[PDB]
Amino acid sequence: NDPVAVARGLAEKWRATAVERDRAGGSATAEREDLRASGLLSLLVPREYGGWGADWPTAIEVVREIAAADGSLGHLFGYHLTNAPMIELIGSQEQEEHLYTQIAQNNWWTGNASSENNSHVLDWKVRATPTEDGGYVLNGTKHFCSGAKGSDLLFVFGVVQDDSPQQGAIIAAAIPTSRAGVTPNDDWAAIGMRQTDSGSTDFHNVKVEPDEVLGAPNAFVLAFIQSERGSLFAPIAQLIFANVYLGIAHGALDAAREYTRTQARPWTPAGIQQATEDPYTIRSYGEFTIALQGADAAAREAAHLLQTVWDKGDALTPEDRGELMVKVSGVKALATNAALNISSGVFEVIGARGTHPRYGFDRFWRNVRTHSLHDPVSYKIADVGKHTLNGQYPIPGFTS
Amino acid sequence: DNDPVAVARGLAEKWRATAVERDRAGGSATAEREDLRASGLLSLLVPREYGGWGADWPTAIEVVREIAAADGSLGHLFGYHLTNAPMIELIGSQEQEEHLYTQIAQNNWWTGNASSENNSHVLDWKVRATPTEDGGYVLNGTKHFCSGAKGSDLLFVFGVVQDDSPQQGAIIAAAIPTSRAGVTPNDDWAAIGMRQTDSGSTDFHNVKVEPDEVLGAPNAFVLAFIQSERGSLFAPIAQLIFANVYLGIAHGALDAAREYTRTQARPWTPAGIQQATEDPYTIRSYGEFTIALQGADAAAREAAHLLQTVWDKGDALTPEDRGELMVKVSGVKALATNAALNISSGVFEVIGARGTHPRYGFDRFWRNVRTHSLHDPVSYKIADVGKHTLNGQYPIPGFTS
Amino acid sequence: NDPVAVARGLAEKWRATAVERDRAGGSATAEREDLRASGLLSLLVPREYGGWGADWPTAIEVVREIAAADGSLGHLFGYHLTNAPMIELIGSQEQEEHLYTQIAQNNWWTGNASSENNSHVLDWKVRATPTEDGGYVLNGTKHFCSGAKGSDLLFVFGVVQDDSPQQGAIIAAAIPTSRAGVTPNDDWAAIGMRQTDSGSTDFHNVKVEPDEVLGAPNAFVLAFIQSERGSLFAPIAQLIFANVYLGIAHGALDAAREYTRTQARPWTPAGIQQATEDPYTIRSYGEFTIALQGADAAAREAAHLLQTVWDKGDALTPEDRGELMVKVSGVKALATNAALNISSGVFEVIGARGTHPRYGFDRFWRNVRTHSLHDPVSYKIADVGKHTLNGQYPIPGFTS
Amino acid sequence: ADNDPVAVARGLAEKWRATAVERDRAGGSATAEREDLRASGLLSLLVPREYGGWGADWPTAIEVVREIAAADGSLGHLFGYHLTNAPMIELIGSQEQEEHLYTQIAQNNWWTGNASSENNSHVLDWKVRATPTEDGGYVLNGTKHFCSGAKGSDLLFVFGVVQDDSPQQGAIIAAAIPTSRAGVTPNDDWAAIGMRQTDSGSTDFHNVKVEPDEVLGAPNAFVLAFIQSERGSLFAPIAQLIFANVYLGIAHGALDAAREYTRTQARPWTPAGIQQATEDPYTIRSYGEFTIALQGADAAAREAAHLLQTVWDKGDALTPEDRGELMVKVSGVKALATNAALNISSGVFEVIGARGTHPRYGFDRFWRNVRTHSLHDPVSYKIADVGKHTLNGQYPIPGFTS
Ligand SMILES: Cc1cc2nc3c(=O)[nH]c(=O)nc-3n(C[C@H](O)[C@H](O)[C@H](O)COP(=O)(O)O)c2cc1C
Ligand SMILES: Cc1cc2nc3c(=O)[nH]c(=O)nc-3n(C[C@H](O)[C@H](O)[C@H](O)COP(=O)(O)O)c2cc1C
Repeated sequence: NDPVAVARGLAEKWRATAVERDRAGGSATAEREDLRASGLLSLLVPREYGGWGADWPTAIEVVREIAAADGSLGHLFGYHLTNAPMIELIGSQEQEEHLYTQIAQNNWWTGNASSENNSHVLDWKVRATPTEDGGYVLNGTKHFCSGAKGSDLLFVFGVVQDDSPQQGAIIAAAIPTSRAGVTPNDDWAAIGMRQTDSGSTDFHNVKVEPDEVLGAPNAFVLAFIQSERGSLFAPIAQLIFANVYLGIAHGALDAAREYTRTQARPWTPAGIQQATEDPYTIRSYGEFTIALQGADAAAREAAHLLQTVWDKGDALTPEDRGELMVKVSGVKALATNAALNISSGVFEVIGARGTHPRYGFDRFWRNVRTHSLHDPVSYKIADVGKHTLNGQYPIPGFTS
Repeated sequence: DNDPVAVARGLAEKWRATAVERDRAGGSATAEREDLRASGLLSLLVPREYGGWGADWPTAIEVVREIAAADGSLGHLFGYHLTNAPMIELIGSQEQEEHLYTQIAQNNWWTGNASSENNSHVLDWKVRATPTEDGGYVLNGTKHFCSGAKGSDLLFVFGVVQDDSPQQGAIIAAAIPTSRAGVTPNDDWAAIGMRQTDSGSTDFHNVKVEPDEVLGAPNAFVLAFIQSERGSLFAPIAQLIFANVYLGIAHGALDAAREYTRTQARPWTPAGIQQATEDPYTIRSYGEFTIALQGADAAAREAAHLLQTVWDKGDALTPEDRGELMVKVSGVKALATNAALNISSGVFEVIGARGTHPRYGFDRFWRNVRTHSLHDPVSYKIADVGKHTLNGQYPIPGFTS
Repeated sequence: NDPVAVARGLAEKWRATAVERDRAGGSATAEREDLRASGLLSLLVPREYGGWGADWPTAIEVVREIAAADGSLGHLFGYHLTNAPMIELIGSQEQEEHLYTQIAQNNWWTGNASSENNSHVLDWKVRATPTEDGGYVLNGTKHFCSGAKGSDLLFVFGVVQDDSPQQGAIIAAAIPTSRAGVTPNDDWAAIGMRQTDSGSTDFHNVKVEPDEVLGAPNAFVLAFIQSERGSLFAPIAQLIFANVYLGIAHGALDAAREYTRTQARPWTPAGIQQATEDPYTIRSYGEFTIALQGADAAAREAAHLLQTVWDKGDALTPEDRGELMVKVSGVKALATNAALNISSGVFEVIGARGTHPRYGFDRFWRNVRTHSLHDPVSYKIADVGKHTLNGQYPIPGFTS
Repeated sequence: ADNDPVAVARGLAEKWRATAVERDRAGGSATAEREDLRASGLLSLLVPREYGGWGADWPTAIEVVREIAAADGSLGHLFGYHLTNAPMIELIGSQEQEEHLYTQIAQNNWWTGNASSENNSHVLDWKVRATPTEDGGYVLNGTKHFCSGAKGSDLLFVFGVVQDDSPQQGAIIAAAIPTSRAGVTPNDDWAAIGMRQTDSGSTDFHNVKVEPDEVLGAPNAFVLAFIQSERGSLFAPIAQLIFANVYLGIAHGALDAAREYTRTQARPWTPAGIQQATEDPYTIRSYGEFTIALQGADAAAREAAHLLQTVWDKGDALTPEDRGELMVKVSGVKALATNAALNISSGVFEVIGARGTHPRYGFDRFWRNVRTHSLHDPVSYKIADVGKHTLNGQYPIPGFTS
């Protein structure tokens, strides 16, 4: 029983309500529950801890299949898969055994509260006072809490800010979402990705136990500067995002295809008698498929490289991580423009009647248009040209 | 010497405050329709001798563009209204022209149409038209797609004589009161964009058309298309309005993008960037958006002068004049569609992830353009130009070319 | 042992005279003898018959390495590699044994005076009269004959055009180029691909012996309609052309990169200090590499699909061939659009002084601008579009 | 003078189109064509009538450039540059230089060339030294490198950099001197993939005297004029708009040639059941996109031409706003012309086909011509200038190219 077959089954059912749920917005609890019951939430967990133990390429095909049915869910399951690796990326051998196992057998959803909204991306303003026993008390509020609402395990981030020399000490921690003080709000709203629960989360004196703290204080920053296994964060995240777009593009293409075949009318002023026999429609579809062909092929090739580097572990070099990031940055560019182009252009061949909300054909674009702004594609493109021309690798961070 | 453009700039700014709410709510925008009535711009294209502004096509288009930038739906609704009355000059009589123009101007009337089904065979048009001995007609049927029928004062309707007669298959053009017995404009329009265009159905139940309300002979439009006479300006006029409605929306999207970048946008600090307004790639994008519009606008404006030149020739216009005009308009339609789609979508790249929030409503510009750009296939506008360039062919005159 | 390393050595040697040989035109005769002496000519002939027995991906990477250094040499070697397979495609076992060994132990060049891609069967110049012994005699002048001049074994097509019951039948033959009446002219000239020797070739009462005829009369046309193993010609030929274009694209890009780092000057009116630190040059380089990334990944996937359908033998179904042709039809389009974009856009970052003939930078564009017109990329695109939308497979022929 | 200059240009364009192929492949100087231009009287096209000129407006002069450019990219460039050279005398020179030189140009029908750009570390780094002399003039030493028209010209517009123990140190001097002046050696060393007959070679200056009254304006007059956005700062808008129209001419040339081949030589793709080349729906689409791209680019260009005229007729009354706005428009036109000309000159081959790659048609000359000159200055910073204006209201830094 492979997880791609299970992913396909869930997709079939979610296409019926895709239009309903997209317009409605809000949380998609019913669908999130169906994903729990499938058991795909422990897809990247090894079999030793009651997981599927799937490789990255296999896991990506599952993400692509979910994303085609619904970009929000594809993104929800996407960010979910990126969260758990943080334990084995920086956390201890004790935390790895405990946290992976309890995710697997409880079928826990995972969310995170990392990015905020103040001066700029690199200006995180939530406190974390170090208690005498070792723990930390989180004070403040986040704004882009990807999938935090309705989740079980929350991968939170914070900063130490006081007179003591610990300024910009980035703490990571995985706590249960039922902890006192935490409040993931129902204020998420965007043009697309409407059911991705990327809202705010207020922290009113939320405690973090010694075992819940992931790695040393400012551990991620050290791994980024040294280009160690922790710096694989961005390469992993950015490939899943890219594959979510390509998924949405495939769904948009598949949805248009069937419409053209059964609903679209030929333009009779031009002497056309069949919509599927229109030369320019035929050309439009060729153009879309070929843009996906190129992008998908780059994506799958990049997935195998991620797996190769993943298998090395701590033995990975800056050269390995750099090249991978440049390739993934290249796939991010291809995915974005191919998804934006297809999701918009698909309307040309559908026609005027296809702007009726009952089809919801603009949901593909709205989903891609929204999440493509997560990080600027211009600098993904810029980071590749820097490598091409000067061999310069991207500075490791949360996105690069 | 009152300024038609400045009046439009006053409405836009008033609507700018409520622009986002209207888009999300949808339905009909009766409050905005009344503001345009009270401004008097509804008589923009009416000759001064009848009480209108007496404005030319270029000035008229500038007022349309300005309104379209504030609101895509209202720009289209006003835009389409302006093309309705000219129909009277194209095929109607001198009597009817003096009469119906005066009533529109002096009474500040909105106009709508239940006119052409441009991709349906004439015998499959829903509006049937039975003749009478006095010369009039009785209309029966439900038109699936109208333009501004709801809330209009005067309605320009096409019916087809689908009964055994010499008239069998003829298209009848009529201008009747919207409150004529049997006329029921439905509020059943629904789309991702152009939500307040009131482009729903309109039912006709034994609607009588009087002899003096019938515009020209039976099938006068189709006869005019075949001969490239004054009636064949229908497609050029309409297609050009649409193009400028698209260009208006893109300026709106570009204006709104700009203002967000200056006040709200944050600098990508991972790339050592201090200010959002000084980002090399953001600045490039704005250059490209402006450059693409620069080219489309300049072509549009050239086409309006050409439209005016052909308009001024009256009935003595030639198949060459009309043919060349439609080629230019076809080109502008393509330039407008491509630029508007690019800019209304591309603007998001410089705004940022926070700009996707409903309270800004930045996707309305795209939804409006993406929707109405499907009115007729841009691929064939492009092909008609290429057929002219390569083979010297002029488009076959009709409702959309 | 390693044919790619041998090619790198040839490219190394040729890159000193690349500029001059493009300018001069004519035959690349010295470089054609470097190719023979290397042994690469029998690359796609099985070990057992004297060749390298190389598989399709490997042979493609040799084409790419050659095409990168010189576009004419990439084409000429690429097309030669498609000629010999013709024997085991439509010919018998005895001829496969006889001809392959001859080609191998002699290290023969092959040319072609084969198909006319835009001509109705009863309009082809080269006509074949049936002889009493079972052979044919050719008469006419074919105008596009790549590699005919200087080749050892010529692949010639002829049509029977008379009152015979075998009217309009395409005869495929393999004869020595020195055969009486075979006169490959020295009349090729073009903006690019100047040294591909694709001039006309005259046939005047040229005898083709019974055993030199490949298969039955009209054996290719039959193979096409049935989608037999003979119909692999198009996907093979097309995929090689696609990899030639990408090779040339990599050539231009590597040459641009060298100039940008060594010669290019910074635009100081904007305040730029180094040409490598120019944001838009960096962007330009990202977009070129990104376009290549997608096109290359897609190309590679198609070589593995080619190998799979090649290894199936006669058990290949119309479906396999159809799916492969659509994939390669996409690849052909990506290679065309990427190569023309990069080889022209590369001038943007190079600058005015780089237009001097001594760099010869325009040769990359001229080469791909020339051969991209071999068959129309518009109908490559439409065939992909027809498959996507209507499940229709391309019409089996010499180009599709 | 009294006739329509665009009609005269068309006559010259017709005559040159019969030898365009051979002169492109041969390269070198187009001496016979340059002489055709001299004899036509069009070199005094922008000179006022009071000094013996044609007194044409900027839109008309630009139409002449476009018409010449469609026939021959190199001749369009050459005439275009000549039309940008002359204005410099009134832009920064005195009343007497205006009357004297313009009259000489009209009466003698002088070709003009320039010697301004160099081959140093970057385009602002100039090493052609100018030593002052106690009569007010200067002495020039060094080598210029992109000297379009310098060879065979009668009047050479040269830019020097002052070397002196004074405040004049590092000041830029503009001068108009006879090309035959002792020391000045225009070289015959111009080679390029395109613009092959523009004679943009090197020019050596060996103890070249620049007499006091041949100096145009005070020391650093251009640099001052740029900073103040005064009438002298119209150089960039004028030159850049002319270049854009050279590219558009060439684009039209490419499309016209393509069209005629498509109609006469091209064959239909018979595997797709296409009957005639002109009926192919994708060929039709291609020509439509070519025409559409040029429709927009040409209209933009014409708009900018009228705006230049407007600004030009204000004289000294022009403001930094007027100048900066004008330059924004032209920078946009430069971009539209660049990418339209490139896209069409290359794209035209898809509808022409393989047999049209033969050198006897010389079909790649349009692209090679555009591809070459499009690199005069970077289109990325024309686009960026427009972005700075749109986003922040900022006007371009006045210089020789912006
Ligand atoms: C560089 C180049 C190489 C070519 N090589 C061959 C060849 O080896 N065999 C062949 O039959 N045709 C060859 N052709 C011919 C093309 O198939 C032909 O140009 C096209 O199908 C029809 O040409 P047209 O579009 O000019 O009518 C070649 C064409 C070019 C431009
Ligand atoms: C065809 C052509 C003609 C040119 N003509 C001139 C000229 O007449 N005067 C001049 O100062 N520069 C001329 N230039 C040069 C530009 O002003 C600029 O210095 C040059 O393109 C920058 O060189 P780079 O790109 O190698 O840095 C010309 C360039 C080209 C390609």
